[PDB]
Amino acid sequence: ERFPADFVWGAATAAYQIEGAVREDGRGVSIWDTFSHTPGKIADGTTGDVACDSYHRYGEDIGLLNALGMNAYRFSIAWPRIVPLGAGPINQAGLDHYSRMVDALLGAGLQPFVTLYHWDLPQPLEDRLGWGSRATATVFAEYADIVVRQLGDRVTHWATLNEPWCSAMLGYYLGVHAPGHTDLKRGLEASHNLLLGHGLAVQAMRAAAPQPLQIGIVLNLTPTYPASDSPEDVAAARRFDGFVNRWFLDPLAGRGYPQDMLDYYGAAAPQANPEDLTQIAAPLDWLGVNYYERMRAVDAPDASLPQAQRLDDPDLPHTADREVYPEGLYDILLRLHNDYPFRPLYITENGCALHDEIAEDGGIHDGQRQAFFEAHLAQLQRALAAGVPLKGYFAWSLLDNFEWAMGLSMRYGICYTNFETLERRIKDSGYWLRDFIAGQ
Ligand code: NA
Repeated sequence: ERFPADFVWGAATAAYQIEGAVREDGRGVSIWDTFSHTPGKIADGTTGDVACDSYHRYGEDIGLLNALGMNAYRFSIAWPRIVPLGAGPINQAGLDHYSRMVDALLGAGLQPFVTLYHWDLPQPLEDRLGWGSRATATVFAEYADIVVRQLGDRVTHWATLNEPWCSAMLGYYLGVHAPGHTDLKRGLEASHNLLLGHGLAVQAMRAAAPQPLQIGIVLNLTPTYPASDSPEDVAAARRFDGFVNRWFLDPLAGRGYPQDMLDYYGAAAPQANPEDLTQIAAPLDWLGVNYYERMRAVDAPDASLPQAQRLDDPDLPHTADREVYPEGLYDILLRLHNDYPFRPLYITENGCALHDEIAEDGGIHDGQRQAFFEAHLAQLQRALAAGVPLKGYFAWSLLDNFEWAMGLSMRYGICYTNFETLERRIKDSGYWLRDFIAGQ
């Protein structure tokens, strides 16, 4: 029934998804400014130019967090605000903004869980191959150093990257996220350079820190299950599990890249010397899990790599964009706790998108999202029972926002955002979370 009295309860956002104010106060151009302004890349014609206006309105966001009774806020710092040219001088006005925001959070009793990199690569870097260039790793670590120097007196818990799989594979292989490239080799190169940047940044942060820090990385993980026990389907499940999960988990754990996936990728695989792998494995203080869905895999020998497709299950519920499978959160956590070295663990995202509307009464009756939280929280109790060292949970998202290639059309908030007026209102699932956390 009850979580630890010191458990972290929060909600999560990312800078480009919420801030707006894309040209204000020296901010540079990010890959997502370029990509969202390219016709056809975003489903609904929208951009992050305004989004939730949280650059100006983070006080309102704090108001929501307070009303929900949370004790933490997971948000990202926009590299474009800090180092507008990507490699170059700092923009002190960017640092001061986040300093005030940090102070406002602490004043409110909300612990800042800061993500350094949530996908907003400065475009000048991308002009020099972006994550396809080792140099971008080096300058990422420089950025991480500067931010920690200024804010590490107040912020203890930091994450280097969010969802490197997405940045590499959706940004550089599948083309659906910024910058929009479509080549496997560049995706895999990008994955390496992200991981290297991570590891360089960890070391840089520890040296720059004015106090000891709790440094992590945030990974999306997708528990994968073969649709049958055939050798074809099991192999398909392994390939998909390697493509999403083990590709990142293994090097981080100091186990190198998984050899099965190296063989599979062939000459598309990256150049990975021992020195880089050592740096990638820089010791972490925690690992963040972003959990949404499972993959029930059938072999798909004509599909692109990894040649594994989802077998739909019409007896499971679906949201606006995903299949719901709460058990997968228990499975993936039990696997981390027993099979990998990372500890403690945080759930740094979990949530769902629905076709939310304000009803005649003025509330948002998003029962399926309440049920989603209740079912996943129950699985976290099961994981805790099994000994998994879980220390906190962040709902994705605090508020509806710019959901990447889906635009503002795909609503993940526990709070509803009216994108015309910028008014926010707590959804019924948000009130549920409030009352559940208060009970805890
Ligand atoms: Na549905």
